[PDB]
Amino acid sequence: TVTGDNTKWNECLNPRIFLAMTERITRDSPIWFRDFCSIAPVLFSNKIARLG
Amino acid sequence: MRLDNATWGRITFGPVERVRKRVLLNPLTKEMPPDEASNVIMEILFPKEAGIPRESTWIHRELIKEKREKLKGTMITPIVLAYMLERELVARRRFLPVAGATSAEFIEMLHCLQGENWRQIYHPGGNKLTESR
Amino acid sequence: IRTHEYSNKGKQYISDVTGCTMVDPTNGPLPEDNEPSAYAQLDCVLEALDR
Amino acid sequence: THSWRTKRNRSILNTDQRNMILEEQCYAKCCNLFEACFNSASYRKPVGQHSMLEAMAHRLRMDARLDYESGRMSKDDFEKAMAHLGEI
Amino acid sequence: ITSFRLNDLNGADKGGLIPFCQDIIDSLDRPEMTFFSVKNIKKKLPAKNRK
Amino acid sequence: MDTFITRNFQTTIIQKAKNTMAEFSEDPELQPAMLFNICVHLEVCYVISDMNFLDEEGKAYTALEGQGKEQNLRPQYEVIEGMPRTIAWMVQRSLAQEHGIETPKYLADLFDYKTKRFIEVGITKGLADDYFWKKKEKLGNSMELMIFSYNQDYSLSNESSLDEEGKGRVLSRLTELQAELSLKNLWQVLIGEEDVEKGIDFKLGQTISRLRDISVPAGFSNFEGMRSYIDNIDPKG
RNA sequence: AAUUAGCAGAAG
RNA sequence: CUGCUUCUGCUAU
RNA sequence: AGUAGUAACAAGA
Ligand SMILES: [Mg+2]
Ligand SMILES: [Mg+2]
Repeated sequence: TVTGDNTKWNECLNPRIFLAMTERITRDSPIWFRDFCSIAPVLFSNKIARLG
Repeated sequence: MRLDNATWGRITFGPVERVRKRVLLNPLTKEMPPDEASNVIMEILFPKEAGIPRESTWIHRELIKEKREKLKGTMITPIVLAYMLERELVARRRFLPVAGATSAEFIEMLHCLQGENWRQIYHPGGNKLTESR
Repeated sequence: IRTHEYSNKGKQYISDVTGCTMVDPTNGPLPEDNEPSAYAQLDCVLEALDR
Repeated sequence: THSWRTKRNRSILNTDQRNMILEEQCYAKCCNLFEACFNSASYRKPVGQHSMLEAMAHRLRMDARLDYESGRMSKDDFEKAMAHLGEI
Repeated sequence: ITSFRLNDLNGADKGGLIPFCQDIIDSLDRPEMTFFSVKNIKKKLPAKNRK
Repeated sequence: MDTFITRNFQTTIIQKAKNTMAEFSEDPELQPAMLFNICVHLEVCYVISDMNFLDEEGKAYTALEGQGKEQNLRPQYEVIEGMPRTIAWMVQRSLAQEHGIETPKYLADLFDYKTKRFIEVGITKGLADDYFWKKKEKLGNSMELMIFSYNQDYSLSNESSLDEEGKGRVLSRLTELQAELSLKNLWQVLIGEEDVEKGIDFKLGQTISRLRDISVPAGFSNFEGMRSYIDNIDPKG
């Protein structure tokens, strides 16, 4: 049994993987729902951090 | 009243194997699902703006007319009456560690009932049902 | 800085909508050491979702 | 009496919050009159794609009409009510 | 919502979430946005301190 | 069709009909015949309650047009159709609870204070009797009926209330709209079954599509290619 | 065998 | 200038 | 000075 933890979870995941996950999960829904579910990882791949 | 008219037994010291199960926390009389119970409460307290007559109006018009009789000339804020009615009607089921007594008369005193290494016998008050027996 | 540090081997470009310096680590090269890596392969993700 | 309320009077230092109090008070006044007209607004979320002034106007018009025919409202009070609602 | 009403995006009065998100992505293709901002008056007052 | 609607009816009736269509999650410019049907239905329901008032005793008198409003307080009827679903349900439940009677399971189109009955108005296009006896199977006994048609027929319940001058005005308006629908060759536009199965419309704009095209992984050009790659290939092994 | 929000605490 | 989610608890300000 | 701790308070968000 491995008691584990992942380093840099928010710093190494990618919204371009989440876009592909919502494209492969919603592989039978109508086209409007696939556009709706693909908008959010698109906005998360163009995020601009404000520096406090 | 269910605790004042209740006798206690004896505490035993030994292992207790608790199983986590979804139990009802508090005893009721008419356990209704919360959307049906909300429609019933709207038909009791706010009958003008109540909406579409559903099937819940039909199988509970006795309770509706009786509670509208008993709450006729009262001056309490109606949202307090809505939440006392939903405390009277709506169930509340949670995942608790139970061991040997899962009825809502025994879950309301579960902290004093048993522990991981002791068990207190309890004989609650009020009345019970033949299905549990 | 630490987010762009684990992704700087991917395709860096400039967005023509805003003007920002976008960085694309996905489908990039494989890691070479035990450093944190953001280059997630797409075919492995789609095969894991196939399983 | 031990269910008292402690108003957290959020007032910043050297910040005269006149107008940001007045706009919040205007929203609160509109919602208080709407809850006066419709009593179940705090128990069930009111649905409807129309204006709040139209909903309140129809509810008060029907309320005056039912209060008139059941004797609870005099004819002069009913005339005052409909003469007010015609100017809204 | 009160700022989208100025830019002729009235899709929040349709009740649902889907016309509001349609209004969101129809705001990104606007040439100029108009909204309600908050500014202030920095009034000077006499006091008794270091400054 | 639509210019006939805008140039023959009035503004408030058209707006109430448009809102009534939008309440059922539909559009006007997919079914204009439904817009015409709802406009004529609401025009008839307002024609029944045109100038009928009650006096201080509670008896129905018909006043004269172009008079002072202050001697005419209580209208004889309540027009329930033409208001939104929450307003119409509030009106019907208020009138049902106030007069001590049962609230019907459906939204009636009128209320008669003098008879204290919920009235349902239908404007059919053929035999009014079959429309009547199909209405009488879903409603049955809770509502009075007023069925009219374009061929000068009328089917009413066991209690008849409208006089023959008002019924003549109703049937005359129906025949006038019949003549002006067949004159401009719009009746075949009305009759034809324009079935259309519809769903949610979510169209992406111009900038969000560009933001989606630059947000695809390496080895891809735009989003249609990435979507087809995900939907089509087999990534096993 | 089955059964509408606001705030706080913990975890991630 | 005190984010998101889950669970539990209290209340209906 | 000091509390503290990767940056602030030690009066004017
Ligand atoms: Mg761990
Ligand atoms: Mg109707």
